[PDB]
Amino acid sequence: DVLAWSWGMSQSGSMHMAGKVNVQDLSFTKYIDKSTPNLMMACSSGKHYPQAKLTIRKAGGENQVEYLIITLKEVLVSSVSTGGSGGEDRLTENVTLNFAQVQVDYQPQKADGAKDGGPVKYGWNIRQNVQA
Amino acid sequence: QRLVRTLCPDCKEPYEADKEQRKLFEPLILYRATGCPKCNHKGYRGRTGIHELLLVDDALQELIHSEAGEQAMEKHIRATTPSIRDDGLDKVRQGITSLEEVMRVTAVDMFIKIGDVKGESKDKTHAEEI
Repeated sequence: DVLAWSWGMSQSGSMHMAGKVNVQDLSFTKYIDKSTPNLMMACSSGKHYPQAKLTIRKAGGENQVEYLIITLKEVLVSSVSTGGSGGEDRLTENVTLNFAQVQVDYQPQKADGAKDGGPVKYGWNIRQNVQA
Repeated sequence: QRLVRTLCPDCKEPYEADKEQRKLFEPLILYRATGCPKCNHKGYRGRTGIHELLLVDDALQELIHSEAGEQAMEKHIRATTPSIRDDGLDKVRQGITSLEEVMRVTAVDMFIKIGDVKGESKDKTHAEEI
């Protein structure tokens, strides 16, 4: 269960005169659950997973539209930051993810809520620095 | 619900709408009343209904309970349900009733357009922008 997330990229090229893209690691917040030790093991050992898929979905339930799906391939666990306080009932932790490739699929919707056409795709191989 | 007189199909006049008329709703032709022997001698014969179906869902059940108000409730209603006028204007496009008949019974905004990339703006002028 993802409580929050943050991810970005930056282009060094300028129009005042080429550059290169710098894709950041995908950070996300989560509760301390049964996956916590496995992510710490992956971060410590440095063994990457074949795929990691972040899924965002509209408010309502399971039948609502998954309007943003970020798929990652060859994914390391770059860092794990955990902790807690005396007032919290459920403790949380931040986890960052380094990856070779990335695929973002946004699904547009109409006013009523139905899917407006197909999903708009963005794919990029960061390792080879090309489109995917 | 409102009723609107139906333009007689034998004698109605096609005309391109002006700017103020086009703002209500690429040759957009509407139709005018006129008058004639079946038309006898007005621009209409018969009628049809135009509607606006408010459907009370989970969001509207709160607004009624907590007393948000007509305005706040009207704002959420326009997000989901089409208006009375919009249902009438669709029939004007189809060529059933006139625009005269539908009307009688009836913080800074910021947008950006990057090349030919389409966004999701609901604005009338700045449509499909970011």
